[PDB]
Amino acid sequence: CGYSDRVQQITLGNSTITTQEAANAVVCYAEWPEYLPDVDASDVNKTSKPDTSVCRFYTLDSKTWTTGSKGWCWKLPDALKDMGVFGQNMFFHSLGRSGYTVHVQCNATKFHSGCLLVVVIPEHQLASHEGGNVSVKYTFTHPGERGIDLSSANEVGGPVKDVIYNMNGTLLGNLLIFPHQFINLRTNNTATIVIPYINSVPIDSMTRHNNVSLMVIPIAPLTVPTGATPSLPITVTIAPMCTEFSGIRSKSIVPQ
Amino acid sequence: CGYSDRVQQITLGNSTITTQEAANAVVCYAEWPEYLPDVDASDVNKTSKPDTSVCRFYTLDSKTWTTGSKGWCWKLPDALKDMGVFGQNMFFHSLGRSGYTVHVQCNATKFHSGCLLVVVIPEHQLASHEGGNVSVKYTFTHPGERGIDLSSANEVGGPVKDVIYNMNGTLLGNLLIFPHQFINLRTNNTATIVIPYINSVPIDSMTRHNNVSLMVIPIAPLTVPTGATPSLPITVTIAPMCTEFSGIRSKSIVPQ
Amino acid sequence: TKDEVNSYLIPLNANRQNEQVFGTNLFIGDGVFKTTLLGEIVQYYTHWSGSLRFSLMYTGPALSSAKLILAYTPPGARGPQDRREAMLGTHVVWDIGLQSTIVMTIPWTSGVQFRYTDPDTYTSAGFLSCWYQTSLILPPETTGQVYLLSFISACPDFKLRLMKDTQTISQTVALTE
Amino acid sequence: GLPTTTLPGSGQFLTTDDRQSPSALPNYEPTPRIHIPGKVHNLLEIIQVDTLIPMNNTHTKDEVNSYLIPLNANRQNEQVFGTNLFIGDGVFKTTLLGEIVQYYTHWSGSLRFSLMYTGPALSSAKLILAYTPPGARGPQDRREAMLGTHVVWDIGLQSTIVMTIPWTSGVQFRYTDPDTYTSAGFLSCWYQTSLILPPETTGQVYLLSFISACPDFKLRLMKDTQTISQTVALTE
Amino acid sequence: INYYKDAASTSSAGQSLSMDPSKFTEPVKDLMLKGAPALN
Amino acid sequence: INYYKDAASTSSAGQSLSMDPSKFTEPVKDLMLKGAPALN
Amino acid sequence: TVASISSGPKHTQKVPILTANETGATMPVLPSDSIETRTTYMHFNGSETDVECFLGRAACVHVTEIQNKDATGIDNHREAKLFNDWKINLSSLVQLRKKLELFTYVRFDSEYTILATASQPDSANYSSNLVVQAMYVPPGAPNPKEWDDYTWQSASNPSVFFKVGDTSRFSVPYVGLASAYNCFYDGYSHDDAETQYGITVLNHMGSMAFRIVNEHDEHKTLVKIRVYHRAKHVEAWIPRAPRALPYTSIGRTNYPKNTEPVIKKRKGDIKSY
Amino acid sequence: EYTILATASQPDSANYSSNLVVQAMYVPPGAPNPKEWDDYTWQSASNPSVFFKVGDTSRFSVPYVGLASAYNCFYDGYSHDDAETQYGITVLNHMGSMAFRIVNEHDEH
Amino acid sequence: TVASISSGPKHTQKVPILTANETGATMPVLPSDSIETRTTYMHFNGSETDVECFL
RNA sequence: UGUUUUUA
RNA sequence: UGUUUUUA
Repeated sequence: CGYSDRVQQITLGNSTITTQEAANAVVCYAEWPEYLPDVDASDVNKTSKPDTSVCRFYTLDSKTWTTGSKGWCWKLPDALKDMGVFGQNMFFHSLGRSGYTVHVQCNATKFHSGCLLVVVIPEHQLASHEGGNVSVKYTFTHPGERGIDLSSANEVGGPVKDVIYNMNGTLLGNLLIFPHQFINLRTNNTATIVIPYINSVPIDSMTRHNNVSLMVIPIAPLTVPTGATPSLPITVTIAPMCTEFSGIRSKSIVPQ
Repeated sequence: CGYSDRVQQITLGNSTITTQEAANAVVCYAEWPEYLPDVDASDVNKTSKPDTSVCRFYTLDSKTWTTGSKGWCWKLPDALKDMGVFGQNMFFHSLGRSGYTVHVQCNATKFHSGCLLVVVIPEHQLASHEGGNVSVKYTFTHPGERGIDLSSANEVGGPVKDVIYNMNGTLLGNLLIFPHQFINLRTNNTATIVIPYINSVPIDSMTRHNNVSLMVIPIAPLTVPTGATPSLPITVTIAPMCTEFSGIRSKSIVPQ
Repeated sequence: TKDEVNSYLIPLNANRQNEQVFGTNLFIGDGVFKTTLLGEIVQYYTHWSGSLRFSLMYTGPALSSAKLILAYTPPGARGPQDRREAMLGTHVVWDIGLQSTIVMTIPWTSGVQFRYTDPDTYTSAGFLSCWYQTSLILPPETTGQVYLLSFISACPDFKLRLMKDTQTISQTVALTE
Repeated sequence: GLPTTTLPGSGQFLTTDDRQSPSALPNYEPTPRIHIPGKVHNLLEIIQVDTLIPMNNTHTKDEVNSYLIPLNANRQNEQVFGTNLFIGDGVFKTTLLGEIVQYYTHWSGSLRFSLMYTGPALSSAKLILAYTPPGARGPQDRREAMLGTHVVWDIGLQSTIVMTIPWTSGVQFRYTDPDTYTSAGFLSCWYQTSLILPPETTGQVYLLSFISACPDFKLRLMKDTQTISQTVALTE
Repeated sequence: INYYKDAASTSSAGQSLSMDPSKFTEPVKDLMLKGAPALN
Repeated sequence: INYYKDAASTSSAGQSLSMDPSKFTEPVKDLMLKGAPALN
Repeated sequence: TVASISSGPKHTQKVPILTANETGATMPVLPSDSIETRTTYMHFNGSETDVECFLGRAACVHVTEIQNKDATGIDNHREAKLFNDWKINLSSLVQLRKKLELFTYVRFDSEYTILATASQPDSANYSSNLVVQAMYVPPGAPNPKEWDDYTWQSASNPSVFFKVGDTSRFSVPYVGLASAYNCFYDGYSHDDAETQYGITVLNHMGSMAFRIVNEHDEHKTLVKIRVYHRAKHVEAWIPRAPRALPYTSIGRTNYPKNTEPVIKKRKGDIKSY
Repeated sequence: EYTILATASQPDSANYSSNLVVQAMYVPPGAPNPKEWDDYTWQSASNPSVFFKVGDTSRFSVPYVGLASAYNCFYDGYSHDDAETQYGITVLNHMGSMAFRIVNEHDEH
Repeated sequence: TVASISSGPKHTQKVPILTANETGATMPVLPSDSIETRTTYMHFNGSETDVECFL
């Protein structure tokens, strides 16, 4: 009896992800994503379960990890609003509910050094940099597949981007209480985090509210071998699962 | 229960081959070599089965794989005509029948890049470079342990040596229909191909006719690390098995 | 310019993000496939059905790393011009490691039960593309291009019918000995 | 009437097809059968019969001498005769085996070669009959010959040796017509010791050579012989 | 119904339903299962 | 008696005695009886 | 027979999509391994891809011009085309050759169809009712030397007589010396420096001689004979790389110098569609 | 079930009615369409072909060769989503092609 | 039907290779009498040498 | 049991 | 027993 736990395959719909250097997948709070049951349901409308047309891996535009990269943050389901049929359903329905399989990818040689913290934060309410009672504007909290680069400059009505304070006034070291995985280049090239639907309500508006936030944060900085390109690509691939939509309706218009 | 399929030992006679980076051995057409049975036999003479004195690994003089190497071809049993007792029996008998365990060896570092195609072609009838109805002369088709270097120049009465056309007017990419194995330096350092006896006749003349032809062809060119010798040795080791000889007789004289 | 061994070698380049590796239509009786065993046998027939098996084998250093995304684009849409477009179709994200080879099956995606082996618009099979998922990272002291080997084979659900003469061979004069 | 479709090759005369045909003599009674000795069912019966080889194939005209292989007294380590084993050619062409063999394209199986000594009873000789399988030349000396299939023949009360040429071939069938690939090899005879003649006897003694088929012999694909010819149709 | 003495006279045999692509596709000594690491 | 291997070689099938004009004449969801008010 | 099985999401340590082609094995990976599949059935037997169907239909193998004319004052009837001889080979017409050469060894019973068609290019009053004789001349048998030689008697040789315009059709069993014909022979007749490579009598099907048995008319009638061969009870071994370059000779793997590239160069880069 | 009837006529001076043999060759899409009357194509090593005398007839069955479960007598569609592509015309109904030659060499007439 | 029987070394007073052709008899001497033989089968009926086929 | 089929 | 077949 031999085989491996580092070699993994995830097939969702027509999409397949393979990894040969995987660290054991994280299932947030030991709870797999599931469809809403009738005993928790409030909305009487029969939910559209879109199956394999949306429950598939959407790869997000790659990020560049440099020696001076502070990190990146994505909001879900926001990040997938422009992704195929999922995005359309998201905008055509009043209510939406979805779990996610997040798959973060960062490959390097055995000469490379560095560690990413891949963490999923439910209700990642961002802090404004202006302090006081200043609000973070819709456009900045809903960036899409672009996400928020924490290495960037502040913007008027935008969030605070000091990765040390998790953009919320909590310390970085404590993010490990949230379902997380490291991409330690010596050990691992892929993180995977299966997220269930986490909310105080059984189903919610997908446009106005982001249930979870994916953060990829360099802890140990990238140290490339001598003469190497001082950069590594980080590719985020997200698949909705157990997705439910309710209250189909004219397409919602959002800011921008 | 743990162990490995990359670590292999083949013991034939007084010879033993070991490998620690083996790709699963190929048995041509899922058929192991066997002695000729009485129901297929034509020749009435009791066959000499020479056992372990010939059924042993003969290592062929090493080849040098450069960045500009096109490939190498050996003919069997021709290549082993000067090898110990097998060669003697080959020349002393009218009829011969033999299977082979081919073992091709090419070791490199984890920094090296390159891929060899090790392929066994039954009835590898070579094409003349002169075109028309020009014949390939005996001496060129029967080189011995030297084999044919495809990187070499053409010779009058010699074969065509464009590896792209498999020396026969077929394309290189299609050789994979023949029992083959790759030596991909990142994965593998040794190919092994067990060849049964393949012929339209139960036993045949070993001198005038070559049943199979071993080709080792660089597909992905050798890319050595910076500052390395731009060469790798390729060593071919062949063992006859289930060898039968019939019609012992004065030693045959061949050209050259 | 001429048929070369290099023609079988798909070049990979280090430190390329979100960039195309290769692209081809899936007329298996034409183009890159014409000369393959699959293509050659396919051209002896008029109709084909079933799934194709597409394999990539990495031949770079063992101490190199790469993630590629193999994408099949069903017909009706153009060949993908970027990765984000490609990944919307059938795709395999390929982590290059100890296992050198990926095997992406092109699933039989057709309305009509049989496609023409000869390039026909109505019975187009679609497009196949490969992209850098992350990048190719080479170890120190290694330079230049590494290569993929591409393989094509039929799945056991493959079908061929209506035999025909190939256009892969020709003659003007009957041969002599 | 039954609908039919005539295939191509309709109205063709094929010399090999065994079809029924209308009899031109209806209700005719053919003469009764009586017992005649020597009924032949198969050619493979009669081809098993020994016939003399004109091995001494060295004469200006066909002679009885052509059947006589000369032996010479007091010759050591010397050749008696030599021949290739194209049985549809050379010395074998005119034999019954050769004649029947030439009516066929392919042959397989073992040949039976016999030598009968006709010298004085008070003479003595040892001969070595050697069959050389194909791939090697015809043996130029005895030491070369004896490496192949051979019978050392002591000449005594039994006048005849019978050396079987064992079927030594890779391909299952050989061509009756001289072909290089399907060469059967060579047959030779040498003095093992010598011919010793008694006092008051001189000159040459002779061997008679016979060729016959072994029961494992095979012939197929009938053909016209080149052993007979004509320019004009014959008259009575 | 065959109208001739010879076997060569008969029509074609139709189809050999017995396929085994394994002899060409998997001519390996050790058994390789789909899903299992090809090498270990 | 068929003289060929192929199904295409056979003669025509004659007649499909199975008619059902209803699929063309009465392709209605609710059943309409002759004599009953067509609408009510 | 199931074509595609039903298969849902996979989260597994068994990665059917990952393998090592270095092994020389083609893993039977299915769509069910890469995607989510629905149940489908084959509705297909693969009858047309059987070698008996693939190799087992008629093909032109030889075409020959012979003339029925007065034989007076002609010294060679073979070369005046009063009769022509064909060394039987399936390697002269390339379309059939490529099919056979997908394999190394082939064992088949043959079925020949000979079609003779007449033409009177010069002034003729009528279309002569000529009868062609097709005579099978196996190796060793006397090859005809004259159009009405004693050879044509065919006392033991197989022979067919048929009218021009009409056709002949005869089966021939597998006549090979070996257990199968060699489409390829990496060897020689014997160990000789100048002997023929590839060419061997292992494939000597025999010969076919064609004459018009009719005496001459006043007008010359040219008869083009076309030999068609159909393989039956086909058995094939050792599949090969398909022929890519054109042929130059019968029984040789030779290809022309300066031959064109057969790999179909792209319009644009490796990225183009 | 096809029936091909070839009938000859010599409108100009002719001494006799030639005993011509027509070849009807089925050329499915992709197969090399004949370019010359005695081209290598007519060899029909894999192509179905019929030879019959002029004045006489040929008769052969052909199974349903359609890609779909049935032929379309009408097709309210296009080959692809293109502004200038052909409407109605589709290869769904490509039975194939038939090439006809007389295999006989020429006479004077 | 057996063509050749298996036969090993012979050290015997029965000399199948020695005869007298003076008798007018052709002794059915086999390869098994002169050499060491392996078992082979005929795979052959002799159909083509029958006089009905020959004549 | 984040289990895969088959049947009402 | 200087023994020859057949079967595991």
